[PDB]
Amino acid sequence: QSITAGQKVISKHKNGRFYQCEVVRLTTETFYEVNFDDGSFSDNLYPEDIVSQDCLQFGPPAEGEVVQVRWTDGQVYGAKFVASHPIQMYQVEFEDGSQLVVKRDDVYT
Amino acid sequence: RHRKVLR
Repeated sequence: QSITAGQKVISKHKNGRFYQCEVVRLTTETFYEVNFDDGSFSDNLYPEDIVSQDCLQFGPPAEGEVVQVRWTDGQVYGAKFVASHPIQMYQVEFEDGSQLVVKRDDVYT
Repeated sequence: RHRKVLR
């Protein structure tokens, strides 16, 4: 059913193909969901991208909180705090020795 | 809402 470290699994390598992977490590890692004032959203945001208050030091904003967010072009947009998504991530390793931190079962089993 | 890839 569910995964632990040392386990063989199948997940995508950076070359774009699926390979055997051994999960070397498990980390919980949190993302932020926001409501951009342009009617779009994002839930794959790192806490550091909320520039209006320190969330990496004090925790998520209040829900519905007005917030400033550095988008992936490093430019700062107005949003509105939706939610904080605590996800279990999986660091795997391939035979060439590469390694990627990953989600689902984006590590199939 | 939409997913967001702009810029």
